[PDB]
Amino acid sequence: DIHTTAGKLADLRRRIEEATHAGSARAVEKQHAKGKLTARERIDLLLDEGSFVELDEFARHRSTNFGLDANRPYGDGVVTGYGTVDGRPVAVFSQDFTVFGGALGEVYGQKIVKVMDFALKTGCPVVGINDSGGARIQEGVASLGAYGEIFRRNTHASGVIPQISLVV
Amino acid sequence: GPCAGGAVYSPAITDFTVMVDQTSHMFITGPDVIKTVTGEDVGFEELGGARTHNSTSGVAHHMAGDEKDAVEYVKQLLSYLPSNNLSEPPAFPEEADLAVTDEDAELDTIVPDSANQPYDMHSVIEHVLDDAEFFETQPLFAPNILTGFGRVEGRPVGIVANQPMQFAGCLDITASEKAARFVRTCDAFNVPVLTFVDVPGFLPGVDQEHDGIIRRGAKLIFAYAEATVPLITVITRKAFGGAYDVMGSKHLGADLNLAWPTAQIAVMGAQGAVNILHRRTIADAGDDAEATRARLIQEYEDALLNPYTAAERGYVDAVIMPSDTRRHIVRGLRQLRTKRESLPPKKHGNIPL
Amino acid sequence: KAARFVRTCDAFNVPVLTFVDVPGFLPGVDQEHDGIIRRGAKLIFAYAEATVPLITVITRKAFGGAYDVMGSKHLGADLNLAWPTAQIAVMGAQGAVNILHRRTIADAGDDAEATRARLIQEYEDALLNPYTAAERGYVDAVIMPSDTRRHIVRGLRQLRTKRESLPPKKHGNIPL
Amino acid sequence: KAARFVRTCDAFNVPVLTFVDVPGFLPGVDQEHDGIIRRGAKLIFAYAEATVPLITVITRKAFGGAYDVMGSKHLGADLNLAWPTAQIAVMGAQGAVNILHRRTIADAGDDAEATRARLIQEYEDALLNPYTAAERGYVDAVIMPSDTRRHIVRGLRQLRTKRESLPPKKHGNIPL
Repeated sequence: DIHTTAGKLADLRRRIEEATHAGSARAVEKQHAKGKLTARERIDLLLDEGSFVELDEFARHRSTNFGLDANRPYGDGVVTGYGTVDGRPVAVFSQDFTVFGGALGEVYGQKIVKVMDFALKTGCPVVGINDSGGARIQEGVASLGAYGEIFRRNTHASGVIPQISLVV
Repeated sequence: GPCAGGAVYSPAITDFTVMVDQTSHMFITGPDVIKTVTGEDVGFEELGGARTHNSTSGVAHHMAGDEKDAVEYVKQLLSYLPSNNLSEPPAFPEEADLAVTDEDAELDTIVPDSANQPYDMHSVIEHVLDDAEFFETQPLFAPNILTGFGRVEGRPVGIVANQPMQFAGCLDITASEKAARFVRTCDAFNVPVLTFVDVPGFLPGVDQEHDGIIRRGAKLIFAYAEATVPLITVITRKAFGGAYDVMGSKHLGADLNLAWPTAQIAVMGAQGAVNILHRRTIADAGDDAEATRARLIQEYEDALLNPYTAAERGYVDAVIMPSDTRRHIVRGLRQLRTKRESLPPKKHGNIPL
Repeated sequence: KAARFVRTCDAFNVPVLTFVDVPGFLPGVDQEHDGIIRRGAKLIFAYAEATVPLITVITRKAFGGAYDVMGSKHLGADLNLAWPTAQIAVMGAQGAVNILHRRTIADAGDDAEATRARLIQEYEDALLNPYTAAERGYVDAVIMPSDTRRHIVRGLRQLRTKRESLPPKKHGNIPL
Repeated sequence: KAARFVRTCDAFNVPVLTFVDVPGFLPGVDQEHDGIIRRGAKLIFAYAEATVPLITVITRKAFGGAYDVMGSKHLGADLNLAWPTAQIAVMGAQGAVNILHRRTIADAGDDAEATRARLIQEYEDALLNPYTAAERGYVDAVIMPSDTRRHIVRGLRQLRTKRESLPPKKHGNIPL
């Protein structure tokens, strides 16, 4: 059912699958064709096995500009969370090119800010895996605000916690 | 033994007070003066015995059957705390096995289908703590909320959790002050705080307003917003209105906020919401005034009484399987234990009193 | 009511002047049950916590713990003044004699009463004043009621440069 | 040039006023090959790092990254003002619709062009202004140009007591 506890657990299992496969099957094919890996495969390579804990997995954008609200994929274009590398704490975000071409949006941006605040708060390195066609134009200035908030954090965290940019 | 007159204020300022049933008594004014002044007849025991101060006044944190037990209780209390605020609580590190066990699995079915049916929150708490050991404080006071200590991978943690079995787990004046002082205690002594949420809202009542729930209930939010120790919160089921903000919400500074599929995070109940949202709509067509109301209600709850709207905003960091709660707390505390945060410089705050 | 106010003044650097004429705490089962033990303790905490200048003037009564609570020097008050009419003692005359002279009153049961009436009179004339407190320095001076403004003005002039600090901590754990 | 100036002002406690009218970054293979990515970053770093009062006024053009770079609120600017003539948007109308309406324009190929022309017109009339930014609070106010001096004078009076700190570090690692 759905009004039952067991039903709610099954419903979540379904959302996980959808969230874990936000980009279409062909988009992933195109990505692999180019000789690139997916956002998640990249995290799997970097982090110690099973140490990854995803954040905002079910985040969705709040825009209605240019019918963009027709598609609100879970995660909103970027995979974020924490784990460990060689047993040491690391915060990470990985942009998903298969979703809206990886265009940075408001919620997409806040997800990154969250991973950055977590890293400054706990004192661990931040590894950013970049792969984005640019700003998500449909969102206008909201896209600009998100970038600015990231730049500010980059600056404040400068020389505090290591920041490594992986541009693939 | 006795603690009378102004002497009572010393233990009151201390962090924990443990009494022995029928041996100890605390009161500012004794029976004799109370009678020759108010004409009331009250005995020591009723006036301020161990049971009275552990379940009514809220001044004692434990009532023991004898002195040996009382001593054992303080030794325990001392084992979860550092020697001073300069260091982290004493720890005997031991890696945990994160493979999902049969006990972990029990959490997937602990929440009944009916939203009104209760379950024992003690079970949830024990399933995440080392050896399922939960050292409870103030058990007899404001039973609607649970406070106490435990260990996660050998490291002490404090717990704050609504108890569905008592007064439906509502928040009220007593539960607010009980938990508020406990939270500040853990924070002051560097003890991480884990909070589990299942709160329908605040206990309705003229008495709660007149007794000052406005300023008294505020102490709990202040406690949480002030805390700089790791804060991990798990919403198992209900989280409505202000009570949601109050129960270790991310908005107050909580570091990690998790919710079960069974969580219902919303401004208010479906009925009350539609009566306001669809007043005019429902008003139209007196003919069938009510099945449409019933329809709006069913629709409202199916759309908003879950944790997903909150998850879309990042209010909760993740919606998880109940069986994976122990996993999330273990791994969260590993990364959150290096948390460093400071408040604005001040001599001290001005928490409502 | 007072604890919060004192804490507000302290936090914002406002000196605190306190006037004392307190018989004790209100008797009643309801006060005990409603947590007088943990809620009245808030006032002593606020005063012991304060670092702003503190000047206290005892105009009349100051008995038992109430005396400690109302900005006594023991809590950290800087200047403590008492008028000639101040009565600083552990408890009322009748209560005290009934305990200290229990046997004396017992003996000579015949006309037991004007015997205690005398003890009470003698006790109040000997202890119900601010002079024993002044002997220990609990009050810095017993002053003429008319010289109160003068003392406060001159005290604040000196005390305004007061620099004190508590032990390092994230914050205190005031009873709630 | 500006990055060094901003850092100099901040280091010696001088408030910084910035007036914006930037179309974007100068296009050219040279700029890229010469490291505009790491060098243009210095200006954003200087602004994000400053703790002195920062007041910004957008008189006209503010597009894309350049908008973020010119003392934007997202970087920490305290007070952000915009004139009615301001144009705060991700990119120019032409390039935007060329991406947002690539299919709409394609369809009805016959007479494809006054369709994109209509869209361009609609796009600039709805977005190329400072009101979307104002709705989000990215600018604290859209003001009459004549009231700029008044806003800066009153802003500085309040902002001059600004106190803000950065995370402890030996120093930052600004791109060189």
